[PDB]
Amino acid sequence: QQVNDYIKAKVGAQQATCEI
Amino acid sequence: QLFAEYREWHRSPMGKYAAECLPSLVSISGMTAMHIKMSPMAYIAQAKL
Amino acid sequence: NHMNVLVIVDEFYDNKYAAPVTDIALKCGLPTEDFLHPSNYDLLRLELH
Amino acid sequence: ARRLPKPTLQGRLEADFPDSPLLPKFQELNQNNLPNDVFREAQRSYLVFLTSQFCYEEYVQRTFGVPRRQRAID
Amino acid sequence: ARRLPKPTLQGRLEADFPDSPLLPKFQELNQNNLPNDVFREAQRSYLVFLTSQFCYEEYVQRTFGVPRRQRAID
Repeated sequence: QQVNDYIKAKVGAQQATCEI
Repeated sequence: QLFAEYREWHRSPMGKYAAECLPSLVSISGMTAMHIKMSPMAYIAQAKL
Repeated sequence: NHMNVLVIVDEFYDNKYAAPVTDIALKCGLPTEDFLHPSNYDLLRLELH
Repeated sequence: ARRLPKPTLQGRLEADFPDSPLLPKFQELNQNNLPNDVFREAQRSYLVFLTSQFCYEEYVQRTFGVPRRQRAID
Repeated sequence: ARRLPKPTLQGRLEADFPDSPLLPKFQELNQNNLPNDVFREAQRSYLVFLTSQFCYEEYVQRTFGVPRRQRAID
């Protein structure tokens, strides 16, 4: 859970949404 | 009984890069650079640099 | 309390578990390409002058 | 509330060379409600103090003038 | 299952050097119907173990002896 939380914290948890 | 190439840290492409590159400063830099994992923390630490 | 620097060096790292880092070093570590990113909002919102 | 550990410093120096003239200025210290080990370290400190004082004297007396005007005739 | 081949190792050193020490310690090897070379190779291994032990003790007495102050009076 801690690494999952750190990942969700250091990224983001019309605008033209783009996939990758 | 001694070496499973699939279940191993250093697989065959890194052995090819070792056997094919010229010994230089830049090759040492590359072989350090290819020891980075495919972890999401590695993606984060690569995005920051 | 006393002018003995040696024990002062000893009585800080006495199997020191928690190693908290200051905000200033964590600021100057990362470069400018991610400092303005909204992930770094807590470092940004106390950089006001 | 402590210091560095004591160094190795093997042997007793005054036992092997008791003939040096620093011994009569060494032999006055004594243990008084004091064990042998702390008195031994105090003896080591007094010995290195007396040897430093003695080499300071032997430096000062030889560097008043390293030549002299009196040595011209001989 | 097996091991390396044994090296050349020609000569019977305790016979060719009887004036050497530690030959008292070497002789007490039981031969409970042991054949004529496996006893010889056990003897070889015991000989190198004994000279290794002897040179280890001569090294440890050569490093215990730093030039002392007690021999400095000579």
